[PDB]
Amino acid sequence: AGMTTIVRDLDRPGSKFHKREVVEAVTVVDTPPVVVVGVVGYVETPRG
Amino acid sequence: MKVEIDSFSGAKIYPGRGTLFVRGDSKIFRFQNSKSASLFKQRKNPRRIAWTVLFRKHHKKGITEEVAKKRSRKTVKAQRPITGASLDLIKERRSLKP
Amino acid sequence: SGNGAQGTKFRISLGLPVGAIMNCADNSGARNLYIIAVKGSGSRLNRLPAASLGDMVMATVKKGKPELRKKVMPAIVVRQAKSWRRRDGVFLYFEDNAGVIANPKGEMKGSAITGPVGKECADLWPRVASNSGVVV
Amino acid sequence: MKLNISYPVNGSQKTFEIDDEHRIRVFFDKRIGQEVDGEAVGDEFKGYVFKISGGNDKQGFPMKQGVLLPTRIKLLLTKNVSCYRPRRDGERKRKSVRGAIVGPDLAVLALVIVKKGEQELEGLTDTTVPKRLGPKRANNIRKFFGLSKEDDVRDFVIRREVTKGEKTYTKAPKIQR
Amino acid sequence: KSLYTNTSRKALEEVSLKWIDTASKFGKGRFQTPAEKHAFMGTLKKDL
RNA sequence: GUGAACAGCCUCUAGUUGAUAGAAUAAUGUAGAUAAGGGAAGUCGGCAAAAUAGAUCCGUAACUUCGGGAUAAGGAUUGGC
RNA sequence: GCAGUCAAGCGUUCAUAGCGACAUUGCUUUUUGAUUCUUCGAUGUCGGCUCUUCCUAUCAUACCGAAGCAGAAUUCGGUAA
RNA sequence: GAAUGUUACCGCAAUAGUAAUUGAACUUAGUACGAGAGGAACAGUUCAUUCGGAUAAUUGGUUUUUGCGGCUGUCUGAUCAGGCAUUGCCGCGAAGCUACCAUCCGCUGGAUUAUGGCUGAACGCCUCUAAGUCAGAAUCCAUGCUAGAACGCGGUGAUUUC
RNA sequence: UGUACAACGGGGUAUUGUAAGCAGUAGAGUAGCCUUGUUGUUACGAUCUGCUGAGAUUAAGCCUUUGUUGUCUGAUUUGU
Ligand SMILES: [Mg+2]
Ligand SMILES: [Mg+2]
Ligand SMILES: [Mg+2]
Ligand SMILES: [Mg+2]
Ligand SMILES: [Mg+2]
Ligand SMILES: [Mg+2]
Ligand SMILES: [Mg+2]
Ligand SMILES: [Mg+2]
Ligand SMILES: [Mg+2]
Ligand SMILES: [Mg+2]
Ligand SMILES: [Mg+2]
Ligand SMILES: [Mg+2]
Ligand SMILES: [Mg+2]
Ligand SMILES: [Mg+2]
Ligand SMILES: [Mg+2]
Ligand SMILES: [Mg+2]
Ligand SMILES: [Mg+2]
Ligand SMILES: [Mg+2]
Ligand SMILES: [Mg+2]
Ligand SMILES: [Mg+2]
Ligand SMILES: [Mg+2]
Ligand SMILES: [Mg+2]
Ligand SMILES: [Mg+2]
Ligand SMILES: [Mg+2]
Ligand SMILES: [Mg+2]
Ligand SMILES: [Mg+2]
Ligand SMILES: [Mg+2]
Ligand SMILES: [Mg+2]
Ligand SMILES: [Mg+2]
Ligand SMILES: [Mg+2]
Ligand SMILES: [Mg+2]
Ligand SMILES: [Mg+2]
Ligand SMILES: [Mg+2]
Ligand SMILES: [Mg+2]
Ligand SMILES: [Mg+2]
Ligand SMILES: [Mg+2]
Ligand SMILES: [Mg+2]
Ligand SMILES: [Mg+2]
Ligand SMILES: [Mg+2]
Ligand SMILES: [Mg+2]
Ligand SMILES: [Mg+2]
Ligand SMILES: [Mg+2]
Ligand SMILES: [Mg+2]
Ligand SMILES: [Mg+2]
Repeated sequence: AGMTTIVRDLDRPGSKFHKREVVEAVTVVDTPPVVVVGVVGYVETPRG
Repeated sequence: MKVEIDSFSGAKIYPGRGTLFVRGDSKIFRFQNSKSASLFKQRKNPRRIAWTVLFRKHHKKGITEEVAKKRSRKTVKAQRPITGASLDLIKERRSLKP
Repeated sequence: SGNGAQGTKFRISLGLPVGAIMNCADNSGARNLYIIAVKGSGSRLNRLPAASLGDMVMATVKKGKPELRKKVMPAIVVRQAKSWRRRDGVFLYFEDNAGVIANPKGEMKGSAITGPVGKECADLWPRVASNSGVVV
Repeated sequence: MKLNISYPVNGSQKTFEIDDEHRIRVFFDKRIGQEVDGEAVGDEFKGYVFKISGGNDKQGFPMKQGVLLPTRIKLLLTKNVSCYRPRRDGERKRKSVRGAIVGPDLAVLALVIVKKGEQELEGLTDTTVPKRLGPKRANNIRKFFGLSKEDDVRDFVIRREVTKGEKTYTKAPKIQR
Repeated sequence: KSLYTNTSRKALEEVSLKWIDTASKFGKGRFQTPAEKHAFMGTLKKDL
């Protein structure tokens, strides 16, 4: 869909940027639920 | 999470947005965008650039109902009296005359 | 970097490739620092080894007290001007690139430091921390 | 942070403390003097209108009426003005000070009460303290008691009783003018 | 999903978003909500 | 007409609108441009390119065959009404 | 140019930790010579830029054996491109 | 891209390619070792180098959006709106492209080499070796990843009447 | 023949930085007629000001839409 910015506190015991805000980049994927419409089955064969 | 404003333009600077400029006198300048930040470098006067926050404030533009009051008074009036003389003797004996 | 520098350093946009000349900001006598190298830098055919805040370079003095000229010495970048970006999303930059002459173990040479100094630099260099009036 | 709440009508004052920063955020971007409904600060305070009077930030620096900003500035301060008690004659000094607009960098927030809510706040609305002194000049006694210049002061003044252990005594002011 | 299980630490950290940028992305966006835009420049020739 | 001007740039008279055409806008090119921070580290070499540029006023070094050097260098300033 | 064997000697002591004389056995074809087979009805003749790949007689990086290896540093060697 | 009845959808995987690299700080620890001077390493943590594949929230670059604004000449009587000067010049400029100049992400199982070992004869002793055998490397084979054999393949839908 | 699709028009978004027109006691000032001034007056004056964050452009690879108009059977080919 696109991307955007995010702000959050950082939990990372060790970093000079621990417990401090970090602006970060993120991507939003559109995910309206999927409909199941079939089932297919697979076997082991000595050639695939 | 502060939201500084453009020292020139005037609008808000949500996190990570625009640039920041530390001058030699160690004074900080934030710009929402390249536009102001250039018009800043270009020695332009904020009070001359019409859309700027500083322009409208100096030229008395769009204020309307802030151009009126509100409501912020109260009530008090009691008697804590003078201290060290029985504070009850100062409400009673205050019988007045006129 | 490497010796004397207590701390790490998150990556900041390199702004001073070798041969760059930056304002010296201490009472050493030196007026400028001319970068001949960068401590810690890596190798790739035809890359100039560049410098950023809190970096320790190797430099000389172009214009300064004659007892600093004609010889190589450490120096520490304190002002960038090449707009770098921090982990709080800020795209900030000083008005000029600048640095102070220092020693191997990483201590100052002059009394104080004239002008601003990045946090990135002070946090790394205990000795700088002192002299640096305003920071960031 | 911390709120120093004062009741002017009753001379009361208590220093309450609030974490839960979403509670505090009512105060943000509010100038010195702007009023504040109580239910936003808590429930104990519901109703109680609050006038914003002063306060302090980290490192202790004071606010100052009419400076705007939510930050520190270094002003030249004179006689007859806030945050500066001059030492020498016509002495001006350049000192730092905090902006008038509230932010999350304040150690304390000096509030006053304008109106009362649906709960008697403990060390505030319930408890009372006495105006530590009383009228001293002539027509100030007369106008504290409303007398019409007839009723002869002399005894229309307050008299403080102070016990000398085993010799309780009577000391009055001294009516000037 | 993931074909392994990352002890990572760098992943493991449950993060909590403070704020998500909703200013326009069709240029130099300034205001989050159409309210915030109004609560700033106020009333215009169309508008009110 | 602008301008020191037969320069550039626009126009009047006169004369032209002649040079295969259509559709797209991949790589690579020929020609024209701009780039953050650095500043010749590129290279045999600053090749190329960029910088400079009119005029009024101020200011001007070594050295000289005293004719020069010299727009030396370095500065300020310039519309409209 | 690189690698051996014998081991008189060096290494305080101790031939072979690390080295090695007098001799002698080899490998390599990025040196230079010797040759003159191929091209004189033309195989475009240095170097750099660039880009790929391969060799190992390994500079660094992985894991090891050895020391005249206390630690640190270094050295000799194995698997290793 | 013809041809293995037509057409469509979902897949398997031969063979082939293949990828990550190196450093530092904290900590260990002023520790072990040393009379002292000096002075480590495994585990853990935070960052970095070179490499690689992406991606455009932000920041920067780009400007024929000739989008808005300005300026110089001249031409349309002035006005309004405009034309011409190989895009006339100027400030700003969305979209797109794009930059360690921007941001993101770069898997873990096995088998071995050297080497050190167990058991153990030959050789009544001894020995990692002869039978047998354990542990082991930036190696190797997998895992993963990219292609998919247009003459390798499976599953499934639909299959025409003037 | 419909949650259709298209051309426009509308609203969001975005760029520039305040459109033309009109008005004004703004404006260095300036002309002319006297009825020669206890604002004489009518003009005219770079620029300014107000309606006016106004006007203008905004998908050409932005978002959206109860509005308007229109469009919806031409061709060729294939069989175990
Ligand atoms: Mg931009
Ligand atoms: Mg080179
Ligand atoms: Mg000199
Ligand atoms: Mg021709
Ligand atoms: Mg053509
Ligand atoms: Mg430009
Ligand atoms: Mg450049
Ligand atoms: Mg630029
Ligand atoms: Mg030079
Ligand atoms: Mg050179
Ligand atoms: Mg030469
Ligand atoms: Mg040369
Ligand atoms: Mg040239
Ligand atoms: Mg230029
Ligand atoms: Mg000359
Ligand atoms: Mg002038
Ligand atoms: Mg050789
Ligand atoms: Mg001997
Ligand atoms: Mg020995
Ligand atoms: Mg020959
Ligand atoms: Mg031939
Ligand atoms: Mg030939
Ligand atoms: Mg040839
Ligand atoms: Mg081989
Ligand atoms: Mg020994
Ligand atoms: Mg057939
Ligand atoms: Mg590498
Ligand atoms: Mg220590
Ligand atoms: Mg010892
Ligand atoms: Mg790329
Ligand atoms: Mg951009
Ligand atoms: Mg234009
Ligand atoms: Mg202009
Ligand atoms: Mg007009
Ligand atoms: Mg024409
Ligand atoms: Mg021409
Ligand atoms: Mg990269
Ligand atoms: Mg992978
Ligand atoms: Mg064996
Ligand atoms: Mg196939
Ligand atoms: Mg306006
Ligand atoms: Mg296209
Ligand atoms: Mg409509
Ligand atoms: Mg048939």
